[PDB]
Amino acid sequence: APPIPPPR
Amino acid sequence: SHMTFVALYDYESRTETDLSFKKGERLQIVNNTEGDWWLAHSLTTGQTGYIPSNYVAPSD
Repeated sequence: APPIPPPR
Repeated sequence: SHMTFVALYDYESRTETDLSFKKGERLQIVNNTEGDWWLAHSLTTGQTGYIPSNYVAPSD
């Protein structure tokens, strides 16, 4: 599974 | 324009406003698909929260 996008 | 997606991978929430979901859940966009975090509603679990756009594909 990929890393998350830049967080909120 | 796509408003229904399917989870490709399990996602565990990382903050409380995230939506946790399992692979294979259908996820309905509540508002829009701008940016990387989408407010979505699981058609499987009924839960609502933000999902990471790279974890889902259009329900094809």
